[PDB]
Amino acid sequence: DREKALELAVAQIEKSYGKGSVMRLGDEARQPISVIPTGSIALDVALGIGGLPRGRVIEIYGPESSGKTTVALHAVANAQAAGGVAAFIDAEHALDPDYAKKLGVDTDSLLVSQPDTGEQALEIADMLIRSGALDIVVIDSVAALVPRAELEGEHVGLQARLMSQALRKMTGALNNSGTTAIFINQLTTTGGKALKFYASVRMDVRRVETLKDGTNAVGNRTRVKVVKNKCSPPFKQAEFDILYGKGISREGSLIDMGVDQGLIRKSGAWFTYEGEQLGQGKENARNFLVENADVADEIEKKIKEKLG
Repeated sequence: DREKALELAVAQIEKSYGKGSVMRLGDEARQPISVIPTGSIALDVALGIGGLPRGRVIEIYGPESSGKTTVALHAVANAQAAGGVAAFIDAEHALDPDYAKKLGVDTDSLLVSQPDTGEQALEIADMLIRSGALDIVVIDSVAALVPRAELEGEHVGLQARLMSQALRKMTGALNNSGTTAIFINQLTTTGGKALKFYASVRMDVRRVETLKDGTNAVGNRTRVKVVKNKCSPPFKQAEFDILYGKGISREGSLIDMGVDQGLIRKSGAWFTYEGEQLGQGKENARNFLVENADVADEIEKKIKEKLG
C-alpha cells in the first residue's frame, strides 16, 4: 500500500514536472545517448551520467583562480574532439589560447564573440543556438555581462531581469537543438538567482590544496561539488589534479578511481595493475600511463563497464 502510493505519487510528479523532479539519493541514474565527458572520470562519475548533459543550461561557479574556466575548456575540448562545433562568448577578455590548445581545444575553429553588452552577449548566444550547428557554447562570465543602461549611464536590478528574460527564452531552444550552454559565474548577488533555477546542473569548483613534485611544485588539487543535478542524484563530489600548463590529469584521475575501485593495487608506494607494475608513487604511474595510451584506455573502459 505505502510503496504503491509512493511510486504512484512519484510517477505523477514526473508526468507533470518531468525527469528529475524527484529522486532518492541512492537511485541509479538514467543513461543518456550522448553526454560530454568532463575530462575527469571522477567528475564524470560524480555527474552520474558519465559527463555533462545536452540540451541543458549548466552553471560552473567558484572564486578567483579556482579552475572552473579550465573545467569549461575541457568540456569544449571534448565536444569538438567528437566533431562538435563550439562557441565562446567572452566578456572577461582573459582567454589564453596557448593554454587552450594544451588542454586540447581547437582554437583555430573556435567561435568567439566579444560583445559590447549583456543584451548583446545573450542575444548572440541565443541566435547561435537556434542555428542548431553548435554542440556547446560557453559564456565567460555572468558577472562581466553589464546591461546596456549601465554602460550608457541611464535604480539597479536590471541585470537580474536581463538574465531572467534571456534564460526563459533560451531554455526552450536548448532542449530543441541539443546544444549545451555553460555559464561561468564568480564569488542574485552575482547576476541572477534565475541561473540557479534554470540550471539543470550546478557545479561548485574550489581549490583544495596545491600539488608539489617535491621541489618545483606543479599543479593544484581541485574539488568540484555537484550541488544541483536533475539528470542524476545531486550532492556528489569529485577531486582531481589540474597541472599548470597541462590542465586536468586524465591519467592521475584513472589512478585514484583505479585504486578506489580496486582495479589498481597500491602495494607500497608501488602501483600495480593486474600483475604488471605501473610505477612507484602517483607521479610515476601517471607519467607511465601518459606514455602508454593502450593501458590507459583499458582502465577507463573497465571502470565505466564496472559502473555506467
